[PDB]
Amino acid sequence: AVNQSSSVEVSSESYETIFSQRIIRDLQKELVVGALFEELPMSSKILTML
Amino acid sequence: AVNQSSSVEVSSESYETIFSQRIIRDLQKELVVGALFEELPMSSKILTML
Repeated sequence: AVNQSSSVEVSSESYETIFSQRIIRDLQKELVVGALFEELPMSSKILTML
Repeated sequence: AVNQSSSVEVSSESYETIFSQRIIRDLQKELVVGALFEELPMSSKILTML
């Protein structure tokens, strides 16, 4: 961390730096089939019609 | 020259001409990368994030 290069004063070891807890986000698919098709509510397990 | 032609007799030596004290140049370049992306300020040698 503070190494590479540590010369000539304080060398110390490694973890000697502030870290950031913030996240970021890359790519995504845009959702085009999960919200485009009509919902049919039903109270059973199978629905039948002629 | 300055010694030719003597008008009519009396003439002066070389380096008798007044000039302009200022500095200038015809062109510079084009420059754009230094004012494009944001700056990220950082006190430490390095920074980590998840």
